[PDB]
Amino acid sequence: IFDYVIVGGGTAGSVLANRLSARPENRVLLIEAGIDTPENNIPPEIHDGLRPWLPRLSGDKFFWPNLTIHRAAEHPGITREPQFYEQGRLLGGGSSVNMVVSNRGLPRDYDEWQALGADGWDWQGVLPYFIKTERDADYGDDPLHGNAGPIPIGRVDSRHWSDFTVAATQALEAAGLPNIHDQNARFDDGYFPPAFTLKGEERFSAARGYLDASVRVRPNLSLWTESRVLKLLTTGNAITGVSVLRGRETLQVQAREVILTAGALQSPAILLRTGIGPAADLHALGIPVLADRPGVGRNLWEHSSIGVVAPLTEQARADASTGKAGSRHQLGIRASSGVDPATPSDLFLHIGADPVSGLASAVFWVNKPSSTGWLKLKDADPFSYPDVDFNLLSDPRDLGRLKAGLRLITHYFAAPSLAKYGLALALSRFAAPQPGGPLLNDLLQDEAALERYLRTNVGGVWHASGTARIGRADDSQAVVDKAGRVYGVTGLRVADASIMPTVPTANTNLPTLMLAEKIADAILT
Ligand SMILES: Cc1cc2nc3c(=O)[nH]c(=O)nc-3n(C[C@H](O)[C@H](O)[C@H](O)COP(=O)(O)OP(=O)(O)OC[C@H]3O[C@@H](n4cnc5c(N)ncnc54)[C@H](O)[C@@H]3O)c2cc1C
Repeated sequence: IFDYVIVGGGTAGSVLANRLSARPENRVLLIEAGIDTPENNIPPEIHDGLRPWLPRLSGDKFFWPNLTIHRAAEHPGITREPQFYEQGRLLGGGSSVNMVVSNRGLPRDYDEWQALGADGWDWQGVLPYFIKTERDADYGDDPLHGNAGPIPIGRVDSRHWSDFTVAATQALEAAGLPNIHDQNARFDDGYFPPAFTLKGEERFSAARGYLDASVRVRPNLSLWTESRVLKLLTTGNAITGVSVLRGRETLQVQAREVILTAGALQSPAILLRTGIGPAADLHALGIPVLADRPGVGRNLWEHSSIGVVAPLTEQARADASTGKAGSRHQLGIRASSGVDPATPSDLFLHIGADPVSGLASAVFWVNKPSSTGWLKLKDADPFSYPDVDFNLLSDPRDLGRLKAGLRLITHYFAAPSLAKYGLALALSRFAAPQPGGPLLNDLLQDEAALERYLRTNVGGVWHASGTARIGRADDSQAVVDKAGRVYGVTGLRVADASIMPTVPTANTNLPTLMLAEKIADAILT
């Protein structure tokens, strides 16, 4: 019998499989529905870390195919369609397909988690784990940093910036923003070279970091790839194993404990199908209720995104071409919208220039939002995706933050060092920026039209989280405890980005690494 079966070999599942199997007495099985990414055969599209958007132009090869979601909250006089939502389907999960940025968020984010009932998940309690996971090439020996972890983090040298990037920075300086240098150990508004994870020009996923050749040869670790868990197996209120599809064949496998690291949209769907969720919803689908847990699939967080682009004039294109650090991430900006004094640093913006598409861009998202959505089952079938409604801009403060970020962009590009380029900025969808949205100067004059545009075209940033949240032991809406144990049943944990009580002011991969490090420690202790 396996001591632990870990469902989903993504960012969190890779950490857990590594940490739990470091103890030889623990017989660990890691099960991953997608392909392996062993060192001698990382797909080229995955391996190219300088072009980390490439997986998304390779169709659906590396994702859960035809996984669609509803995005913006339903709203009169706006029609919404299902949208494809990339989620990694291969060893490494999101770390194998993502944009390679590695950032922590802010102390306030984690202190809030503890305030919301996740004891020991305050900044003091998560920082050790952010240290453990990393080797920071720039600041590794400094306080608040690690120099020995499996995941490298570094930044481009400021002095390698293109002349266009420098112009952007002079605009931000005219706004009183500093260069903060290290977004992972300095927490006020400003701009910085983004911290990212690469091994030279190669992507370095959690599978390369935690499931390396030596870990893989541990006799107590088993790795099943191209193997899909369909159901959790139960004995009374105890989870006691899994059913696994391998090609055409189904296998039943016993487990002393199952740990779900199947991703924020899929871990809660598995809970629902097991009978762990809102009792009336489960009754409705004829699923016997093991535990009436109304929070399962609720509390769905994301970061709400939009873009602004402009054709590069000659001077912008020339200036954009002088960077000495290639197509690495150059510039990030942490800013405050002013919409709610409770949420400083609630916007993340990037300003940059791409000779290839011919576009300058200012893309941004609400990094500390107010809106949450939910997911529920469509039916009881193991092959169904859940019905997902991110419900973006349900809370009007998030609309307000989008408008503010657009006004900020206006302000920055009116500064002389950006104004000299004579760019004509226009709105765009965030995910694949392109022509077709209205001029920024024009839309801002039309508040009705501006709101309609945003409700129509608001995007996410693939930061789905919170659908199986940590919460207090008496909290009817909480799903797991401080060590990931699912309330109402035994033998079952969740240990992925599902468990976040709120999304941090951060891209979610590094917070995911951290929380999986922390949960592994709790298990082991
Ligand atoms: C396109 C994209 C770009 C992003 N950009 C960044 C970025 O630049 N920086 C950043 O910090 N974050 C960003 N993120 C987010 C980040 O990568 C994820 O938040 C993180 O990977 C979540 O980790 P996880 O372990 O919760 O889920 P995942 O890494 O998604 O892992 C879940 C794993 O479970 C497997 N699985 C699911 N169901 C089953 C089943 N039934 N049986 C077996 N296996 C199963 C999946 O195939 C997958 O490998 C990005 C995400 C995407 C998709």
